[PDB]
Amino acid sequence: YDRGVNTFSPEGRLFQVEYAIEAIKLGSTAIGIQTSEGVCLAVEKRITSPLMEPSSIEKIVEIDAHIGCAMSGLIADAKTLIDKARVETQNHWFTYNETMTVESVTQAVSNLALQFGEEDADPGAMSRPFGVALLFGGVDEKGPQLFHMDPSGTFVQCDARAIGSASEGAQSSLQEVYHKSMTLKEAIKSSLIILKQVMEEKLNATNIELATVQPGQNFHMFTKEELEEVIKDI
Amino acid sequence: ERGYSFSLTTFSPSGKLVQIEYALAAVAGGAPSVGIKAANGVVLATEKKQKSILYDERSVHKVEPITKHIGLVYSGMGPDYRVLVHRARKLAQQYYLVYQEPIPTAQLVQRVASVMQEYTQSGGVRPFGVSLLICGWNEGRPYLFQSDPSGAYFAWKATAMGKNYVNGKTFLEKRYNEDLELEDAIHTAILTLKESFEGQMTEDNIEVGICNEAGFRRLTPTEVKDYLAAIA
Amino acid sequence: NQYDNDVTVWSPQGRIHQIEYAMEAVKQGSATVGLKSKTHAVLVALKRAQSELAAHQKKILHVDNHIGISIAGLTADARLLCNFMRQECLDSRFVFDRPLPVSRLVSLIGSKTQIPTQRYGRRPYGVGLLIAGYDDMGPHIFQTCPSANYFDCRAMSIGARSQSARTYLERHMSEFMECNLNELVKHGLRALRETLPAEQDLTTKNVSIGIVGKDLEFTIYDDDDVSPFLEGLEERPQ
Amino acid sequence: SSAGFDRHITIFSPEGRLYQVEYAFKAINQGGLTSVAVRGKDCAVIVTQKKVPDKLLDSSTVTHLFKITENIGCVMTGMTADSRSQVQRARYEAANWKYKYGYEIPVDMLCKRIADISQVYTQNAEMRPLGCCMILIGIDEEQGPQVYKCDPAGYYCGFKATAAGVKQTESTSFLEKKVKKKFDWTFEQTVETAITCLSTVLSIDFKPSEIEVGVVTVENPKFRILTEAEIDAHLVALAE
Amino acid sequence: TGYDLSASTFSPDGRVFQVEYAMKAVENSSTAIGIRCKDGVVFGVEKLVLSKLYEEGSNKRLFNVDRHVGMAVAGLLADARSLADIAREEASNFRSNFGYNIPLKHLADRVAMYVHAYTLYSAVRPFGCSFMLGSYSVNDGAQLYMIDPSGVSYGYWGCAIGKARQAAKTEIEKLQMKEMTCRDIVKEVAKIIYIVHDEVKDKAFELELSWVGELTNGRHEIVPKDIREEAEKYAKESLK
Amino acid sequence: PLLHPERFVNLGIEPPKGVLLFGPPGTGKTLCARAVANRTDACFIRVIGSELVQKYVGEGARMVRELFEMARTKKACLIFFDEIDAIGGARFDDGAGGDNEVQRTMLELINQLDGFDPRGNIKVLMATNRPDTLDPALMRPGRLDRKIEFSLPDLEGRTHIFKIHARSMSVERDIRFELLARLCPNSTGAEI
Amino acid sequence: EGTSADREIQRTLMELLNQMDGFDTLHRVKMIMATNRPDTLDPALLRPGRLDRKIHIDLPNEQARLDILKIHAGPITKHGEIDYEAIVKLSDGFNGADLRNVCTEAGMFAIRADHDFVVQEDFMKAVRKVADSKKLESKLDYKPV
Amino acid sequence: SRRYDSRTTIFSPEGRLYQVEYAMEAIGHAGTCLGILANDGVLLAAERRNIHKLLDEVFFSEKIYKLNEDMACSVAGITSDANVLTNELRLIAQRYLLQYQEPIPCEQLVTALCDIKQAYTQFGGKRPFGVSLLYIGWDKHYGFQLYQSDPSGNYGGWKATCIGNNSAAAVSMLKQDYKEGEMTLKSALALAIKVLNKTMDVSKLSAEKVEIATLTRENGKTVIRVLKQKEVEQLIKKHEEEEAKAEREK
Amino acid sequence: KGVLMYGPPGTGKTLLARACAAQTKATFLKLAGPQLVQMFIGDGAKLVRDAFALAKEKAPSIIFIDELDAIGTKRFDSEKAGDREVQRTMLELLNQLDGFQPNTQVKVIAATNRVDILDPALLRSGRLDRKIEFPMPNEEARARIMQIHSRKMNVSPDVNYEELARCTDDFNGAQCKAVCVEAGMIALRRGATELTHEDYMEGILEVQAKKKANLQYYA
Ligand SMILES: Nc1ncnc2c1ncn2[C@@H]1O[C@H](COP(=O)(O)OP(=O)(O)OP(=O)(O)O)[C@@H](O)[C@H]1O
Ligand SMILES: [Mg+2]
Ligand SMILES: [Mg+2]
Repeated sequence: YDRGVNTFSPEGRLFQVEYAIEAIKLGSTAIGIQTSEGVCLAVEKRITSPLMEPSSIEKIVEIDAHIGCAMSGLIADAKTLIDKARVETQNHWFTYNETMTVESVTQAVSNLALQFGEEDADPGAMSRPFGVALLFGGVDEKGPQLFHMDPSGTFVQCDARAIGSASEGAQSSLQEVYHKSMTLKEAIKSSLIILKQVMEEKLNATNIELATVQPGQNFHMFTKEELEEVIKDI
Repeated sequence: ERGYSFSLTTFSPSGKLVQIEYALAAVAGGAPSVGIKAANGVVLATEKKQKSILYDERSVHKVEPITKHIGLVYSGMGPDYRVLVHRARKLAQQYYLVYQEPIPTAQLVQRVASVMQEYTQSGGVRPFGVSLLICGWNEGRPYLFQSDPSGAYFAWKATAMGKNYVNGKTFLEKRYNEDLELEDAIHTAILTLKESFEGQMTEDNIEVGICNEAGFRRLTPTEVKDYLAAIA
Repeated sequence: NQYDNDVTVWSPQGRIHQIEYAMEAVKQGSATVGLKSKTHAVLVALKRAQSELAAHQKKILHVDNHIGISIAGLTADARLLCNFMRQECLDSRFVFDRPLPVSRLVSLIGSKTQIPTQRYGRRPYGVGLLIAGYDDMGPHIFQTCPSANYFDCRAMSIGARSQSARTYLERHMSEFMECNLNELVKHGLRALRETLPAEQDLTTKNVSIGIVGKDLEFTIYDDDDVSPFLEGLEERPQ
Repeated sequence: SSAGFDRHITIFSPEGRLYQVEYAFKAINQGGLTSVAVRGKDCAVIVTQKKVPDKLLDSSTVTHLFKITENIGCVMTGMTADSRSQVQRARYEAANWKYKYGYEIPVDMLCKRIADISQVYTQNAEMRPLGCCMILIGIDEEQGPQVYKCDPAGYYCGFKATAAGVKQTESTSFLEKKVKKKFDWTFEQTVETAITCLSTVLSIDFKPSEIEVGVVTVENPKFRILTEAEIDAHLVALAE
Repeated sequence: TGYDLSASTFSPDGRVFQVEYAMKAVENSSTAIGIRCKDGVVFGVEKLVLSKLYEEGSNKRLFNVDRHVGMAVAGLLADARSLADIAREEASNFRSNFGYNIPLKHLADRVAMYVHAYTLYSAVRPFGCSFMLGSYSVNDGAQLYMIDPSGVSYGYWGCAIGKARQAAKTEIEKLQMKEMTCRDIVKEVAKIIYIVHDEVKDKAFELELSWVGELTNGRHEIVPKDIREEAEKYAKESLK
Repeated sequence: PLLHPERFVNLGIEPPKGVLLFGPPGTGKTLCARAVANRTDACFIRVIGSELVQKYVGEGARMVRELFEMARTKKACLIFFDEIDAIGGARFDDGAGGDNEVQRTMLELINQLDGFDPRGNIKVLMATNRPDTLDPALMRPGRLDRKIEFSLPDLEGRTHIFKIHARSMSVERDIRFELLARLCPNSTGAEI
Repeated sequence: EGTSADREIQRTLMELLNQMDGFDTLHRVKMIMATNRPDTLDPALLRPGRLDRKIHIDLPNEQARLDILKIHAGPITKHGEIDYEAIVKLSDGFNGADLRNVCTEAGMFAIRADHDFVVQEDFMKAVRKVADSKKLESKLDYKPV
Repeated sequence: SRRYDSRTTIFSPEGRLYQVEYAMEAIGHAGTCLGILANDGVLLAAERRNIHKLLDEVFFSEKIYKLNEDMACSVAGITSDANVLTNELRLIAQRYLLQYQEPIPCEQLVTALCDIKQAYTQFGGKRPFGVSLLYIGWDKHYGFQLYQSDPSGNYGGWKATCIGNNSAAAVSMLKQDYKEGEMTLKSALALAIKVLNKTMDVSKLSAEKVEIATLTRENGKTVIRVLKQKEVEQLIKKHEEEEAKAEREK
Repeated sequence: KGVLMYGPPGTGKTLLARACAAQTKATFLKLAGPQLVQMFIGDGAKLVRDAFALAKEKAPSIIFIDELDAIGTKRFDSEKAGDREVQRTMLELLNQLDGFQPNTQVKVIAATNRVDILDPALLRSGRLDRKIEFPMPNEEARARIMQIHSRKMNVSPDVNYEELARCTDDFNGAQCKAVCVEAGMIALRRGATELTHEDYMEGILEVQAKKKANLQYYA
């Protein structure tokens, strides 16, 4: 009743990877939208007790001056991927003296997702693939770009994505409210409406966090001062 | 290549090591042996039996000299004996290189026991299947010791091992004392080996070793025949 | 069934099962076709996307100016093998200063992928590479498999629901010996359209094309400049 | 009688036994051939049978006798590949001894080194203990002829008359009956007894093309293989 | 059960089961024969065409080991290619070390030892290819050897491997190959392969022939096209 | 086919006979069988696998024989076999003969379904829990034409089960079950 | 602890074991018994005094295989030279009951192709047609103890 | 290869890990040892097990081992692992002295050995050490000290403790009768004699069946003495006569 | 003297028995192994010898034993408890064939799908004489099987059986039959009047019965 970490299924599947894929249905939901004006990212927090400090937990963390990342699923093991992306971008800047594209970062970090092994290697990662789902937003030479990564190591460019426990319902609602001539304000309003619609607890200015990035300025994170303005006029 | 790197000897729910018990059970089925010391030297007696007349009885030996004043006999598995003999020889050599003196008996016993114990905790291996008797004569007082597949050891006055060892110990209980000589020790050793011996005991079925303050040596078949006669 | 959990175990019929399951895995990808004429080699691929708001997955990769590949399977191992190919070709260009012939490269890939199918606790690579190249002897088409067993073929198609395309290619084999690129590509597209249901065919967003020629570098066409090639196709008969 | 993985690897069974080694002893009998070795007053003889079931096979390369050294000869039984590997190891070890110590290697030391090498396989739980046997013959100064035997369990010994193979028991019984008479041994007598032992155990009355004979003696210690003609000479001299 | 999962477990009756499974994997290969003449050897392989898409000359099963040595394989192609590569590297190493072309009696032995090394441990699996080595030298004549996955190599006057090995060797034995020069042997090899593998089993196939001997001054190569054309033209006459 | 045995005859198709239902515990196999038994109009002969174990030698085969005889007495009607995995796994005899008589019972059951004029107008229906231990000779089509699989409900199944099981109680007017469905990813109907 | 309906046999055996070497003695009655594998016979029945001699009947030496081939081959209308020694050399470990089969298969090969005589080639086909079918029979030899 | 493994490192569903538990069940049998201190000097008492009629009685010590100039320790359980552990900590003490030129405090040595002992219960896949043992010593930091180890890895200071098979009864009797800061090295011996009398089934307390070691302080010596068999007998008979007198009082 | 036929399940063994019984004139007895296992001691051997005695009287009769592996299980040695009644009926069967007095008038056929089980003394050359073995159908046979069992159904002229046979390898005969009834019902669901190529293509996926997972992220 014991099988190895790498073992193919009768139908063409890998066992560990399929389990990791289905194990991200336990995390918080997160929504990302891309528009020619800029990129918008939003996520919930899921506070458990009144004794929480809502400022301690965070999901959106910036990779660089123009690249931000949102994580879902488990959180303990995403730190290594984040640190790898940071170091790799800094190394490319040091060697070539420029800023590297979003797609290059995504494909450079996805190479590491499937190196788990049990024999003929150094300790590395013993078994588990990583169990996180990541959304990358940035503004490179060809405009604003959004990418979505997958625990199997597959990355693809999307236009509107929602990942987490409430993925399918949010995606179904999101398919019918999007067009290619949006502004940033209406994108933010739609994301807020969806999160209010699916979230369990009542929405306020401390249950969620949001970030936007534009070609003009760098990665900017909203605070509890301008966050209630976009809420009161919902 | 590579090994396995996980212990094959583990603890049972009742707090016992099974493999050591099975090794002792295998030891209990070996050829019998006896060992005595009395105030002047030590005597080691063992019984050997070829299956048929085709085997050459002078080609191999049971009693083996580690150095000029240490002797060793075994009971249990055959092939495992040579590995231990060779390791003991090596250890005596390193000791003599470092200290420029013949090794004391107790140190050699401790080192051999340490090796035998270490061999039951490492990975992908099984313990040895023999029990040893070691004899020596240093600084006047003779010494006798017995090892164990688990690595423990004891010091004895008289000891019987192999088949029917309980009967040998009981017999030695009512006979042995603390004041005899090597010749009487030989007589009682042959007498107690005759308890489970064959029908007719010849001068070649038995190996006898003697240690006094003159050195270890193996008795030639002639005087073994002389001792077998005029007794029993 | 205990004869199914390792690549070291031999079945009573002398058939290892992990290799068979990898061959099963490679059939889940999208279909792809490849063929060669007198002086050109052409391969065509059909893309796929999950939702209507996601870009289609990329299937054709650029290995070198005279060698191109098409993948089918899972993307991680495909990228690893593609990187190895890049490295080997560059090393050959550096040392002997000449392009590496296709046959030697395929032999190197075959020797590399065979190693994991014999050790303990190692899995094979799940990919379906089709290799198209041009060399001193002319065009070349090659096909590999997870079992480390390459084939030399003059026309092939693999992926999910590839059988009908193979039938069409087989019954139209001779006509490939004379025609030029203009209708060679049309033949490839006709073969590829056969492996779809009767609702949707080709809309310029799901089809990619790659050409290598005697005097033409390896070139990729996708979604904008495919319209010149896509026009001129008769409707699917009903 | 068994509990756990004692039937699959080399660890002690509850009674104190281990089966992964005594399975090799019956793996020996898979070849279906028998070999005999006899030692005389000043010579040693090795005899065996050979079977060529097909005409297409080249009969010149089916020998089981091997020249380990210009003075030491051997015969093998059991699986062929394992025997070839053991031959290779023995050749290398003898050459190394000659290189290191500057004089020829005794036969007993060689047998002991081989047995010590073989004993490891029945100690660790990741190898298989090589089901093939071993018989060596040689000449030693101040000792005369010597005949030694080695087995897969690591038990080597020195004999006066040996048989290895399918018919081991009754051949040893016949040899014991012959040797209890304590008669003088010369070259012709030793060869005749060795041949007749196999002849009466198998009851064949064979031809000079179905056996192989090797001999060593104190007149030219080189190990030599008898040619078919002189083999036929002994065969006809045996039948009065 | 469970005695047939590793390559390091003797069955209770005393034999290894994984190697037997490799054998059964070999017995489904197509066919390959090879016979030696007065002054060389001739190989012959029948190759099945699975579908019309493949090109002629694909996946040759007649490999060229060294400048005067040739190989013919049967089994799983990947393992066969690996064995060919290791033999080629070993031969080059020998030529570099000593200084002349390696004889067959040494190359065949080394490859056999390397193959046998993969049947003891539980961390690797046995190979699955059976192959033939052939050569000709002016100072040693013609040489032919056959090696099986269990690790056994013998010398032959003529041999066959594949599905209908015994059926092929039946008509092989009828020939008096000991006499004629291998210029007329090509016709009889073509005849002997066209008299097997009924057209009911498969529709079409093709013939691959090799050549080595004094006729080529030691080089090993494929036969000229016209000669093969004449050979198959002659062999078609078995329809009578 | 029993309700309208005229379309198939005109079209020349002979319908399948057997069917198997497998999946993890607490999924809906036995309940689906109960629904079928309620709807039908022919026989419905229920058999539990563990009833075929007997004290003496050569007994279970007999009961199988009389079972199919009584089945043939009627015109056309159904057999239900529950918990098959207790009646036969595979033939593996080794060492001392063990689990041998049950294998004879399994062989008689196999024989009654195929070979020398099969049962004719009798349809069987078996459902199991762990189908990895079933014997290959039994799973051959012609005895088990269909292999319906019951998997854990995805998302709509959970809301639908909640609606079915909570539509007969006094509850507040504004509770939303979709959130409850989202809160239990992999679960069966029994837990709901 | 065998089942009831399996102690009745063990009474029948006690009758048998008591009729021979019981309290009262046989005269001029002799007993012959045959068995396929004497591993399993009750140790009281193999005692010297009930079964006194044990006669091993064994697979044939090549000379016996020639003898048996000459027995069973005779009546066939065979034609031309025949060399039995090749057959005897190929058939190894055959039972007596297989050589009869070789002789039947040889004629079966000639009923096809409308002949009414047999030639040596037929024997050489049939030998191998039989010899490879023995692969699926177990190879154990059992011996009393 | 993963079929023959035993997995001697993983957890269990109930939270605990089995191998250390089984080792603690193994330490239950095989011997009895106890230690007590209240003033100048600390005493260890051990129950000899090998009491056959044929023993040569060498090495001047059965179960008491010397680890430094002012460190002694007993042991219970498998004896071979005891030899390993004692040899292992000896050079730990010596290397500390080599580096600092100062006698090593007891606490640091105990912690170092416990770290080595615990290393085997988290990674490596090897059978753990089935040995538990005591420590007695003196140093300028805290005077006299007694400590106890554990195959699991943890430890702790103590004032009076027992480890052998009947440790429960010994502990109960110890906590019933003890006084803090008054017991000189005259009453502690009597207390140990009475406790051993209660625990062991054999009465009359044969002097050859027990072993006593005491540690006392001198100006600069810190002498360790193993009192001979010529002084145990009168101690035992004094205990017997005073017990008989006390019982006769009632 | 007699014929055995063996091989993987689902190949045409019992179909041949039915065919032979349908063509010949002789008396045909049909039997199955498990039917001989009887509760009272000695009751089974009586049935065996009574069946041979009946066939002997009907001069040219032939007798067919199915499921032979229910009787032929290898004998063994045991000291606590074991199986014996079935062994003892087997020793009667092994004696109506061959045995002390030769019977030359009745023909015996027997069938099984596993042979590694059977007692060697039953496989002997004198009893079961020709041991035919049945292989799984190669590519060209599957076309013929499918083309037989669809003989009576109404099917359009655009079906390409040498495509269908080519993407269904590692099927046996029974599954190649079942494809045809699946392809019938698939067409019946849509009310269509005759079968068409896609109905066969879907029937393939019905009879494959592979478990489901999306695996859409591949390629
Ligand atoms: N799809 C469903 N719709 C309604 N109720 C369901 C459904 N699935 C399960 N249930 C409920 O859950 C329970 C399922 O028990 P059921 O007897 O159907 O299981 P089973 O498949 O026979 O299980 P097992 O094999 O473990 O015995 C019942 O209480 C049933 O009402
Ligand atoms: Mg149920
Ligand atoms: Mg049938």
